[PDB]
Amino acid sequence: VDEKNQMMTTNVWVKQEWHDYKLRWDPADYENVTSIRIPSELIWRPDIVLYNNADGDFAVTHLTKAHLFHDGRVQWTPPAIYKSSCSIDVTFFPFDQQNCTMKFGSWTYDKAKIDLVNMHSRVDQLDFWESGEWVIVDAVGTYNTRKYECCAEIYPDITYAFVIRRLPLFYTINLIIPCLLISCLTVLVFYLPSECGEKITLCISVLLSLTVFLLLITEIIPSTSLVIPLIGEYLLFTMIFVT
Amino acid sequence: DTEERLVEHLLDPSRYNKLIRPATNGSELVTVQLMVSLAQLISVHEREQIMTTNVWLTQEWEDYRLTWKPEEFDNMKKVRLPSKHIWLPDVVLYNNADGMYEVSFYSNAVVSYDGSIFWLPPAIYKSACKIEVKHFPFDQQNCTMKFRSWTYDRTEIDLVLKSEVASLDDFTPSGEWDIVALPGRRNENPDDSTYVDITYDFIIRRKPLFYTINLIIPCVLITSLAILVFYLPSDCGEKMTLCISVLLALTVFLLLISKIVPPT
Amino acid sequence: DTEERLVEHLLDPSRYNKLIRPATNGSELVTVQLMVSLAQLISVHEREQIMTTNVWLTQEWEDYRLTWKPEEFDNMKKVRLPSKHIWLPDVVLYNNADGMYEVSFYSNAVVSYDGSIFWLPPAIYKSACKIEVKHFPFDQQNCTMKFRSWTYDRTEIDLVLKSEVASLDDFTPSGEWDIVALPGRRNENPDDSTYVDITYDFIIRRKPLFYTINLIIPCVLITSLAILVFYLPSDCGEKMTLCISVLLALTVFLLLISKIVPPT
Amino acid sequence: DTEERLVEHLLDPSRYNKLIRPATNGSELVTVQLMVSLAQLISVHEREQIMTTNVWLTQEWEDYRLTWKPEEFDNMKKVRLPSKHIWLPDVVLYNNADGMYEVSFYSNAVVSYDGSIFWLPPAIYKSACKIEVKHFPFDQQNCTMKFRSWTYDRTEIDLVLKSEVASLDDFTPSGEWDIVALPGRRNENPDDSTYVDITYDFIIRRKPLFYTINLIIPCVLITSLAILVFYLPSDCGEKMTLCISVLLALTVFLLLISKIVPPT
Ligand SMILES: c1cnc2cc3c(cc2n1)[C@@H]1CNC[C@H]3C1
Ligand SMILES: *[C@@H]1O[C@H](CO)[C@@H](O)[C@H](O)[C@H]1NC(C)=O
Repeated sequence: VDEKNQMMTTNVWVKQEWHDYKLRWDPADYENVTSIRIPSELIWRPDIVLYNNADGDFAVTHLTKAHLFHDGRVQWTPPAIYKSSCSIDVTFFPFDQQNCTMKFGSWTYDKAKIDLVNMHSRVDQLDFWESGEWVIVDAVGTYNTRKYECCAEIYPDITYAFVIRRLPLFYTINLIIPCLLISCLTVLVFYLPSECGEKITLCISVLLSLTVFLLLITEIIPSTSLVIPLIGEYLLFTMIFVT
Repeated sequence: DTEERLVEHLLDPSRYNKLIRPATNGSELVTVQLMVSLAQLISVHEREQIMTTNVWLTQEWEDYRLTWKPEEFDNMKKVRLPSKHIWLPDVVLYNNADGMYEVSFYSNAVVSYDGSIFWLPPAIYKSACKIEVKHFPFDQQNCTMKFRSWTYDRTEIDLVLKSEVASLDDFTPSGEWDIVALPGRRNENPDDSTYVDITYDFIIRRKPLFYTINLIIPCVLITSLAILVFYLPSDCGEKMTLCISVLLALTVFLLLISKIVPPT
Repeated sequence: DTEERLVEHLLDPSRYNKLIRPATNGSELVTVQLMVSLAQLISVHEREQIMTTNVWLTQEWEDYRLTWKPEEFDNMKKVRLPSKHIWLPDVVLYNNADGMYEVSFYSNAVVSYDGSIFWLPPAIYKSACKIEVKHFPFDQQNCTMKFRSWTYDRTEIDLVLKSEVASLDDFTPSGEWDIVALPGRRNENPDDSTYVDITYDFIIRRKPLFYTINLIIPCVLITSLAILVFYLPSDCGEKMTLCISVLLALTVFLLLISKIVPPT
Repeated sequence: DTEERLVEHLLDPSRYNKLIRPATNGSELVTVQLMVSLAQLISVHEREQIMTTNVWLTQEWEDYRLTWKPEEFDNMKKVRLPSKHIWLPDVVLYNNADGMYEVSFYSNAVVSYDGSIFWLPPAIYKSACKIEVKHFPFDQQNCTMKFRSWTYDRTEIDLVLKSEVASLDDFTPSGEWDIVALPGRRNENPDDSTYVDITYDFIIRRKPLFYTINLIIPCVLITSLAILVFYLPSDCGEKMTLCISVLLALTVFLLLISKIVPPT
């Protein structure tokens, strides 16, 4: 989950299954076989395009072999990487909770010729590999139709929503502990007596250390302009009161 | 089944050689009406001057050896042909970084009974646009996109704009950069006689909050201590620390503003 | 000369077919015996938790419709075949970062006259592995490497091991990281009964000299001056310089061990 | 015209199956002679231990079923052929970092009427070599190159050298790294007997001026101020500034010298 470029790259296993009508036979006549496995360049397959792409394949491209049943029900699970684009809101930087989406749909057939029906409303996580930094709260998929600008038919699509939190202990122990720890040194220089000759050493060192912490926290957040992060407003008000 | 007999009839490789162009009547032009439609501006990259966009490029033209009588095939008006199996004029970018010239997907194409072909593939495109840097961070950039044909010229194909603006109703907010206008022009050259292209001009503007809060405010707070070492009496023995540290914080801020902007 | 006659006899498409598998006598399985052989640890990158290796994987199975008598063909026990025009099992990585699943080259397969087929391609692989960091940098990592089948499962093929370590014969030594042990296990799920995998584990010890010289010696030489501001007398006016310089040097070392180690 | 009749005669795919090897009497060998001609040494990268070079390697071998009777084809001694359609002996790298194994152009091969085939493709290669750094920056580095066959072995093809020192008169000079000596020799394993390779050694030397000027002179000019602090009087109030700033400049130089050298 890349916050400077606002991207999300996942490794996912797309499961599709459908019917046809010419790929059917009688199992009693061909020595009692039921199911075969033919490679997936030789049949029809539908065209499923991620609409939300940013530096993405825009379709599956590994082409795993397909399972065809006697009755014409075929099924197909090709794996893919996908590089989706989402919008990052960051106000509570220490304990964030983001919402990043995906939008699958068919490219050039409409609702009176092809039709998506979502199967299970969860995203199936029976072999998630535990990434450590982020945990999935929720992962749902909502069915949608939309009418576009070109053509007068309507088009179905399925929008997946991913609600993920950040486990916050690493940025707690490495960023707001030294910032909040040198932030209690700002009010101290008035206690120091003025014939020591050591006051403006302390004011210059506190001002330059908060300036280094603000110019290092401008790396990790994206450069948006709808919000400001709540740590950056505190660092700006502390720099105002130090000067 | 009748769709199968039509798709077998239309792409007979004895009948249909896809390397020729559909000229009739003693070398008329074919007219490729294109119009482009944005999806999202992904990123404007100031340091290497690359604008990455994601765009849909609707091209439609006229063919003449892909027709049928619709009574003979039980009232089809409109079929789908696997794209790149038919003829297509190569319409690409021309100001390109990284050498990806053609489109990214090669989807299906929708053939009527007229011979009119419709086509809409997507692309991600990386154009190389020239950054105005004077009023940073309040500036107003202007980036270009130039679509030319790739292998043909002006006596053979003929690009025609469809509508004067690029479309924008299938787009999401780009956040940091907002749009002002998107005109599109057809340039022919009067002198060359073999040169048509369609150039769009994205005119964008930076939302100036974030670079103000993280750059202009600590620069103003550091340069407000420029005039202050004269008001400080000399017997403390601390003038040198204040003016030396003001000059060092000022030169570190000059090098950071030197590493954001491009080196033009 | 006769080897061309043998390749013409075996891969005839009337006699041989590619898309089916050697299963007769009422759905027998086949046994794919696989074992890997290491070449070099290229890199362990802690910052994105990834590991790049260079693995030959050696597969043997038994394909029954590739046989001849060698007296007809000049006492040949052994030929080469192109690796696309036979059957393959499909064995890939399962926990792969960046999507590149299968092997690199498809090198040639050595086919005997029993039908027993020996085959080894080269591959590079970028596996993901959970970095255990508490004793940094004297640590001992544990990086997994899984292998499953891709299209088939346990009621059609059956993976089995050869020997219980990976072969370390062509392992050139690496420099930074040093191996300790490489066990190999076969796992199987008893609630599903349609699942095999063969997983290798690599248990790696880091040579500790480099990060000691750059990070442990200046950290102990800076934290040995923490309790020394008190013995300094108050007349000289130098307590603030020593204690402020110790606090800023410890914050700079805390941000360097922030930027190296993974952000779990 | 007659050359065109000859090239249709020679590469006829009923006559000439590509992926067998040219031998006639009960498995006799073929001899592949090779030598290496350098073009330039581009870079030696010390952070990741990788040498990038430009090298044309010349291979010549001897086929038998590329023969014509040259007074039938109107006194032709020497044709060119494209090298995707004849046999190749596979000669690759073997210590290769970043995983490109074949050559980069696949140029034409010159075929004489005897069958002796001359071939010279160009390549760039990213070889891996082990940088030793004790006498930095005056050292004498050593980087090797293995050429090994890829799908064959010692009882099938046999790599013979031609010149003990590889060719160096097409060399552009390299700026930093001058070349001292460059031999090459044949290795063969006395207990394995399925192993031939030809290894070249490159013995390169730094030119030491630029690293002396930038990292020995400011290092010595900083570290001569270690002994200075005892010659201050104590009453000035300026001891701790000098010795604290000397310690922080020294640890900055230790980290930058440790960013140049490898983490071996
Ligand atoms: C025919 C050919 N291409 C199309 C592309 C698209 C649509 C309709 C098309 N109809 C909209 C629906 N899906 C992708 C875009 C938009
Ligand atoms: C250079 O390295 C090779 C490989 O270890 C070795 O055979 C050779 O003796 C070395 N020569 C010198 C001069 O270091």
